[PDB]
Amino acid sequence: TPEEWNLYYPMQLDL
Amino acid sequence: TPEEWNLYYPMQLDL
Amino acid sequence: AFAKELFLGKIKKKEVFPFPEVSQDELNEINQFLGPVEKFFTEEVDSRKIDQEGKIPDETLEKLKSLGLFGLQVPEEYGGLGFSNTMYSRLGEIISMDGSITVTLAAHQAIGLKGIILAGTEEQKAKYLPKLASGEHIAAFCLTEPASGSDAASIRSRATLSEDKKHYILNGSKVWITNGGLANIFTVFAKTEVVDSDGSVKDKITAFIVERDFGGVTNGKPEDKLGIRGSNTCEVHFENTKIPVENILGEVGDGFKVAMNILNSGRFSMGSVVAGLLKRLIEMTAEYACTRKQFNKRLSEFGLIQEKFALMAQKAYVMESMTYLTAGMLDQPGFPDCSIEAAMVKVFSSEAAWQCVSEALQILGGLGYTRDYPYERILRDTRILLIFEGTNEILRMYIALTGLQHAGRILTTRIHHGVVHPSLADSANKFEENTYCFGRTVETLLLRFGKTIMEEQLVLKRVANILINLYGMTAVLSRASRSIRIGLRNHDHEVLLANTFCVEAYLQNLFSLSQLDKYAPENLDEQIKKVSQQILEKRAYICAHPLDRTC
Amino acid sequence: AFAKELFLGKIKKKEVFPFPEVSQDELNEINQFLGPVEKFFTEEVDSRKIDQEGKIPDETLEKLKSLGLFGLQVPEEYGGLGFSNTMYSRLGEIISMDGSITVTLAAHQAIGLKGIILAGTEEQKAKYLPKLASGEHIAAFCLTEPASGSDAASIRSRATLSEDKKHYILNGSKVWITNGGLANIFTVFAKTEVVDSDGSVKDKITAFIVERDFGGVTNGKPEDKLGIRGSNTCEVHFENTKIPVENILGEVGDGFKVAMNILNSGRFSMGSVVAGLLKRLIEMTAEYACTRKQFNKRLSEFGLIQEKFALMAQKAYVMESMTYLTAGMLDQPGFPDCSIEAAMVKVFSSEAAWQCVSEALQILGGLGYTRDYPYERILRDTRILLIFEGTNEILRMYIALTGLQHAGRILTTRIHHGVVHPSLADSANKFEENTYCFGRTVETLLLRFGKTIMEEQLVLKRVANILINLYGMTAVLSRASRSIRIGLRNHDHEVLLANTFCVEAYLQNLFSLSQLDKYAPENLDEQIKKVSQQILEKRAYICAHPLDRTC
Repeated sequence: TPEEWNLYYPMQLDL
Repeated sequence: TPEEWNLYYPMQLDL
Repeated sequence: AFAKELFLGKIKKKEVFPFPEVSQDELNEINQFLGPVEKFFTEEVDSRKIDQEGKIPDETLEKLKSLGLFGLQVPEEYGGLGFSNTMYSRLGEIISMDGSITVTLAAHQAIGLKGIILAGTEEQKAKYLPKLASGEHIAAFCLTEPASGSDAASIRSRATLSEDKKHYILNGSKVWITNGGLANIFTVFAKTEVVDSDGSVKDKITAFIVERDFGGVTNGKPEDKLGIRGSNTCEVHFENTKIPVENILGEVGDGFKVAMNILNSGRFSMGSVVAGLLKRLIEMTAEYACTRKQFNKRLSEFGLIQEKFALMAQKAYVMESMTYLTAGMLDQPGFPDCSIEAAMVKVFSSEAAWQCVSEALQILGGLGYTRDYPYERILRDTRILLIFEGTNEILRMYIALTGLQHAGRILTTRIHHGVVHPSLADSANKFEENTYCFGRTVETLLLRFGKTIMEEQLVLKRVANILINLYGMTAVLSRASRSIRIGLRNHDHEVLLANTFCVEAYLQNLFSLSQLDKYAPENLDEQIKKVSQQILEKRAYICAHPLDRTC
Repeated sequence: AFAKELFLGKIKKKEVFPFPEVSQDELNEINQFLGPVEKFFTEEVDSRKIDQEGKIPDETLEKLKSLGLFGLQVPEEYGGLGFSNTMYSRLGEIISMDGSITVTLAAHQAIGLKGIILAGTEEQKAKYLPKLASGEHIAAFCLTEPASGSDAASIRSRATLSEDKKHYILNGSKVWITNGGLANIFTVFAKTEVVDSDGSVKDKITAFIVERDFGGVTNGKPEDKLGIRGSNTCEVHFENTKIPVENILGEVGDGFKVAMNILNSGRFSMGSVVAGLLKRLIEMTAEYACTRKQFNKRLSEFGLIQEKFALMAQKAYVMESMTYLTAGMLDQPGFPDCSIEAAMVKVFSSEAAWQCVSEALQILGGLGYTRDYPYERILRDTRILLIFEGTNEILRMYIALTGLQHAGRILTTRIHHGVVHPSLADSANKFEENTYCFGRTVETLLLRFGKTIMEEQLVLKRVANILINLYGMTAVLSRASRSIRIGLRNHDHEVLLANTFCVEAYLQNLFSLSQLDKYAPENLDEQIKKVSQQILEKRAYICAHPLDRTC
């Protein structure tokens, strides 16, 4: 991810 | 009660 | 009817479940008529121009008059078209493109000239209907009057019979009159004195056919409404208007019956009207939700937009089913009394309109909040739908109390599903169970309260809601079963949209039927009365600020 | 925090239950600051004029600058006032009397100069803050770009470092920028290339402080918004803007952190902005309903208006509780990560605003649909609240995913009510049971779905709804317990409102948690997906007309 979409909501959950 | 009020909904029940 | 027997816990089939079928010959005629009308409405109607200017262009109004859309349901013998109720609901979907025309036309057809049709004599119809249907004259319905230090529902309009007994003299004023600035024929209701063998001074409501040529009729400037700017809503005052005695609808004193007949016989097409709008939204927002990228994905690929689209489709399906089911029961030979179903359709249609329109505007985000898109205008236009043709909370009492009249007479007198397709079997059992529970609960409510049920308007709101859901749970089981039986295109979508609504409505009715019991701990009706009573006796918010601190 | 550990089924009854208390001196100071502000907003501010003209008068803006409302939270050392988070929410209620000013001010304070405060150096603050707080300069937040054939969330803005290494050159364009035509200081985020030991061409987001005096900054005409017509929402274009290297917020490449901080810092105060507007509706509408007659009765004496007033009051109470609880948790020493609670407050406040405003407008009937009453304007103004400061469906995903990430860390690491008053005992047990059930359900969801939970947007919506309801319950319980303990005036009304909301929220959460199971027949999400997928692949309504026939 462009580490910009994470502003809207977190992405690529590290579980 | 005035009759025109029954134009909205029945004011009196026949019970 | 059908809804009045739902209060008794019985499902009246052979009237609802075989869905109204239209003959092949009739469908071709309506398609041939819709052709030019749809072509005109899609191309030559500028909704944005009408909304921004607040006036319907004269060319558009004249071209509408050419189409004969001002005399849709007027009998063919009087210069009209004589369309049935189903054939009128069909036209209501393609007319709703503007919103300011679906209000001008409905207020002239549904309530405007409907009085002359229902109660006018054969000589009154031969004088007013040929020119009302041709569009030369426009009709208005004058019932409500402005409450200033007086009751909002009482009629203070007066009609005094003259000394020579040749014409009445009318004095009064009316408010919220649609087409007030355009109408040439007014259906005015006024209280006139009646003397009988008793020798009393009892006055009764009487309906008149008041022409603007009678003199003494004056209307003010049009009101600055939020959404429907093209409509002409004025207030009309009659100052010593001389109405000939022959211009009386029905009989003197018998004006309440006419006013009840005009208002009740309508609103059903609204459910189709809004449906014809809702589908349009699905045809616009999808074109935006499939050509736009977010997070390297379509907007259509996100669950929170898919839920919106599915909700809109389910609402439109239930609305269309309700409207055509109601219009099919109004086309039966004779004069059927289906007025609860029309109020049901109006309430459901208005609520779904507001919710779905707001949610569609939410789909586009900040682009739909501007005046450059056709969602701002639609958002403002569909808000009147909860006030037009009757306030939604007034009609819930009408729905609940009219049916409790029917149950009351039967109860006092008594004291003193192999039609739905097998695939739709999980939803018919829920419908039967909910109907039986509703009948039992209505009997219990009548036993507990009785004539005091007028005061409990929170009990009647839950009764009016369970019954509204019960009508949508049988309109979508009749339509989907017919689709399966005939084998229409993509009937699996219809089955999916019918089984999805039935489950949700069954859950809603199951919740509401639990709150109509004496021992319900989840019933917040006593606590709402106290809080609201305190607020209204203080006429302001009561709770102190969270930062307040006492000694 | 509190919400993050709500996902684990644990109630942290140490930060939330003793309600934030404000000492007497601070209350006197805030009341002294009030007065000259409340009187100005009630008397010298013409909301109707601002809405109809579409431009805030220069005298009003000059007086707003004089009052110091442009530097409310700027530290006192930089020409501001240094107000805390519970003293800014207090002023939000007074500011909310316009809609076009509560948006201009918030976009300059919450998302404007907030970047310089959070990440600016001591020499940048000494240069921009004294003139940003004085009102001479206005700040804007430039993050999003117009999606035209590209993703709607990614950044295409470019900042190229010059040959002489003395200033960056910025090229890009931003859309939906509030105060675009008024701002002189822009907080622009652009992707700039960073070279490291790896020798790659990896680019990172970097925040700049772009002045309009830098040259190459141009903006278009303002948007034609529905409700907030006094605001100035333009799109700003940067064409070869020369930004000195010293005008970088923090460090190069550290723009995502700054953007996250600014976005998450400024959402808690919306609940008091609207609760201060809901309380204004309960005052005018109460006057109308108590001074009007219908059926020889007050409008206040009808149950269906009492329910509306009670719902409005309950919404306002819960909103104020949420806002002041969040602002009290944000006033603790250090830096708490209470970003989920701000999104909760925003979502609940926007939903309650829309519902209550529409319902209050419905109370007045057809009189509230005209432009001569202050309900049309309020109805249009509160629609942006579901879009302004994050869309409501984005924030539900934010809440759910931010909580589930923390829950996932805790579960992976593990694997590898005596504060409430005894009168509030029936509502604390419900809150505890719902919290325990929510923790169990979240654990089950994390076990079953894992990383797939990212795609399921209908499960996350239910999780967010349950968490929002839990936050509302705990906020109202804390406020009611404090009111009983201290003994404020009219605390029985507070107890009634708290108990009613707790019962309603408990029922809603019970349903939602019932719908979050593998074997739940009430769950309609495998059927919604099919219907929505069919609709979106056809891009139109699928079901045939009820009058359709097949041979």
